[PDB]
Amino acid sequence: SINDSKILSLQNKKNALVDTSGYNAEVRLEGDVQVNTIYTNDFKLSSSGDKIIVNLNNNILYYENSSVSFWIKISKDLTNSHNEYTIINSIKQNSGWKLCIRNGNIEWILQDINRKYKSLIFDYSESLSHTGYTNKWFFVTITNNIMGYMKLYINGELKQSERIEDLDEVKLDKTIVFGIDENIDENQMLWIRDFNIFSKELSNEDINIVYEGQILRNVIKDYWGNPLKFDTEYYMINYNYIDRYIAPKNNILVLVQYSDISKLYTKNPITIKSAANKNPYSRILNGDDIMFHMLYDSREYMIIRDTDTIYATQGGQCSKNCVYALKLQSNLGNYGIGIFSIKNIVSQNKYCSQIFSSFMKNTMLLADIYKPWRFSFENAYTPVAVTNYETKLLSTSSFWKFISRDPGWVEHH
Repeated sequence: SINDSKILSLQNKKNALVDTSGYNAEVRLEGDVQVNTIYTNDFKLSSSGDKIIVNLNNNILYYENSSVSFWIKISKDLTNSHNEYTIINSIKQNSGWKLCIRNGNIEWILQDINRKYKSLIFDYSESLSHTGYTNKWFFVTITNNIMGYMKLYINGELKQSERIEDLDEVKLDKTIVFGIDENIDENQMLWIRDFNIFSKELSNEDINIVYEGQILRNVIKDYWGNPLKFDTEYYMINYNYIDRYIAPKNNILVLVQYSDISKLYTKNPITIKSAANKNPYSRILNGDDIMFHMLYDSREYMIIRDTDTIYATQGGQCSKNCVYALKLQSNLGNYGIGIFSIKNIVSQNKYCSQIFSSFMKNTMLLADIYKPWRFSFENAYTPVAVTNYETKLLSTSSFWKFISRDPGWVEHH
């Protein structure tokens, strides 16, 4: 087993954050550590100055090879900063390792007894780009072999390698301190989940097993990689149009550019309702049947597929390549024409999903420029349900994301 080599595994059991490896590390929480808030084995490090202090059974340290794995999610606030922040500290008497954030990079440092160090560095920010990892969960794995290399993997893919043969002795520290410096800036925060240390250098194959197990392939994700939830506000976007929001216009839905180009939190968020009597606020899972609701001008509506296609000459007679616009309906209920299934994009761990309808004909939701009003030449960016979608299953136009208001991404506070 991969887990046979775990010498530390921080997990939430019976409500507390403990070591479950079998080695019984001391695990002490200080200040405002929120644990188990997004994912079971998560914890939050903020400018509260909260800390987690781990003390290993020293005998574990009786040095050739190791791996450290965990997921991390770093606020926009912290990411945008040019400064360096130590996040996990295991250096004492000059030597050990640490994990830092610096200028939108994550950095792993290994330091010898002369204070000489080597590092692995990855630019997760990419200038706060929407295609980068700012405030998104990503999976980190660092492997070390003291006679060779240390290697940095992100989401199961090797990114960087560093020779460490020039280092002299490293004296490992039985203490590991998680946390950043206290600060008045309340929006500086990050989260870690599933923190593990292994006494071997994990192979690429084993790293990918850990990654796929911990990503929770069952669970649809929001834009940040949190679990998607029922009854929760999201700015629903098509992959191709992150700067557009959903609006009703002349009895259909269209995608309109938000006035401030720089903002993720736009207008008209939707909520997702279970068609299958699932628990309130519960996680949305691959294959779930759902409805979309929208509060608009002080009235609650559900989204439904149009009965007839966008092309008037087709009437009710379309058989192939049928394209249906969407509209709002104020009558709320489990109407089949407004029930959709949400699925994960097969073999893609992207924080996106596809949405299908099985009402009368099999359709898939996508966005593109159409003439969506039956009796009009006018163009619009339009979310539509289309038939015969086999050749579109890999098109980014078929991918949807759901942006929640998340404390790691603050806009006009």
